[PDB]
Amino acid sequence: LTNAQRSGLNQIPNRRFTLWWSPTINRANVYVGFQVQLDLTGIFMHGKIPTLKISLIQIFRAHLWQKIHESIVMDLCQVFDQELDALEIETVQKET
Amino acid sequence: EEQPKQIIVTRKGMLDPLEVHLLDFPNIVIKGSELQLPFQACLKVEKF
Amino acid sequence: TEPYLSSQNYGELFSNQIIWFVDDTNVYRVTIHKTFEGNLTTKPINGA
Amino acid sequence: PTKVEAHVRAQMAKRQKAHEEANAARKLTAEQRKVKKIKKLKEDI
Amino acid sequence: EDPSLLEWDADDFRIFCGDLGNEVNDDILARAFSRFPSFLKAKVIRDKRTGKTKGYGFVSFKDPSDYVRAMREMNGKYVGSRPIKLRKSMWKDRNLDVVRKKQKEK
Amino acid sequence: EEPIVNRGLAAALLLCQNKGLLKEKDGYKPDVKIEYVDETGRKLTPKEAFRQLSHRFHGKGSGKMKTERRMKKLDEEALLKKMLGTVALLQEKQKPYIVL
RNA sequence: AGCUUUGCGCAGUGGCAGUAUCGUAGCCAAUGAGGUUUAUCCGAGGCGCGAUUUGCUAAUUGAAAACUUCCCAAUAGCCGUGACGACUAGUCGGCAUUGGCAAUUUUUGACAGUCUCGAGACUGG
Repeated sequence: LTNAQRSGLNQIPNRRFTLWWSPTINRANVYVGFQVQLDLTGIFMHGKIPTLKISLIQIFRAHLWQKIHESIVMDLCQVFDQELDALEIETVQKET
Repeated sequence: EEQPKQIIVTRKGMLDPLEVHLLDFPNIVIKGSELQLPFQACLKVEKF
Repeated sequence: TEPYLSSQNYGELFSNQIIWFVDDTNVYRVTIHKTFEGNLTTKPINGA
Repeated sequence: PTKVEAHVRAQMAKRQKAHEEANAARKLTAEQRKVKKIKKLKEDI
Repeated sequence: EDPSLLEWDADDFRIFCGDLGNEVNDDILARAFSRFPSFLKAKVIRDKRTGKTKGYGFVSFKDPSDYVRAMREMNGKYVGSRPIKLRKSMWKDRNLDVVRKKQKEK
Repeated sequence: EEPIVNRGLAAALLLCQNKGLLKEKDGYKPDVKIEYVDETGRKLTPKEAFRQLSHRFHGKGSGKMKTERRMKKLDEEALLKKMLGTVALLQEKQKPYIVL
């Protein structure tokens, strides 16, 4: 592989390091906020940490934030349909 | 239909290569054995 | 790591799930044959 | 086990039969041997 | 059984081009393959209710001698804005996968 | 070694265990089961439960070929688990070492 | 006419395939490559550089692995009751749906095992 590809293959462990220490590096005490919310994701990124931006985008790729919220909403309404009458509920309504 | 889903190795130094060579079949279970079975007795019978 | 096949877990060998035993001990075997004057040979023989 | 290599037995019979077909044509049938033995023996006097 | 596959066939061979740019290529593909083998029919699969291109397209050639040179020359060739990828057409319809299922058990 | 004894159940339990086949609130226990199933009733793997969720999310399911592989995989499980030794015995009795 | 030798080509069985198989356009090479054995003898490629098509199928991740979907509404036995109707408060037929249908005469199981030469016997401790 090319010298640039060898460079990127050696920056891979910096990616897993940055993603590992993300909750204490990507806080607001560490980098004073120019809080940029990640796109289609509820993560704010204090400070331009582009390695962390790539890792957190690759985690939350393909609209995983909305899919997590949708799955939690639909599973909770599954719970509320399982327990409809014994809480005195007429119906549930998955809001638009 | 005739492939197993559980494979038991008598000698303990084979389940770790069996993990590698059977990643095309993740449906199968590769466990070791505490009971060893004398299949060298199969060698001792004249036919085999 | 799966529970190794003990003498209290071997009863699971005979349910509907098809199980194999792989005994690889006898794969590589030799015979060690002497003539007295000269030297000593070791013939690798076939295994199973 | 007899069924699958029975199929492949018919197919290797087809394969050996095709080898014998390619030897069956291009064979110097009965008299092409005769004309080639003649052009071997009859020189250009 | 879609009633549109019957506009190319005259026992002619179809090349399958995919990875095509969905913003264009409606007749660009015809324009590019037109020099080869005299007026022909080359479609692009643009799905309905959307007007969006699904990628792939089918160019039907008159000869399988013409086909080999066309395929070898225009493989990855810049067409509209994406390099086309070329394979042979499936057309796995009913009258051939019935034969395939009958060839399975034999 | 245990027979299912006629006039007896407990030997079948000793068989299957051997084979390993085993505000003023209301005031109550809400037994929440959170379960993912497909239309056939099968308990669904979380990877493919997320796959069903994401197919319904994106509105675009699988292609034809991956559905062929997936459906043929499910009836491979169905044909496997609904069950050549007798054929081996009949081939051996026709002549003992059927070498492949 | 038959047998047969050598070289080449085709196909087939089998075997081998990173101390294997090649390319070489760079150089050298029978006007001699390369030689510790036998050297007034042997005789073929050598050094470097550079490589290791095609079809089919499986499996994985991925939302999507490339050949022209989900959801809602409705339709697809008996005992009672309500009307309609028929026949003399009673009886009968069809229709309809607002409770029920595991406790001896039926539809929620006296069944299961054993033995003897289509027929019987034993047990359920």
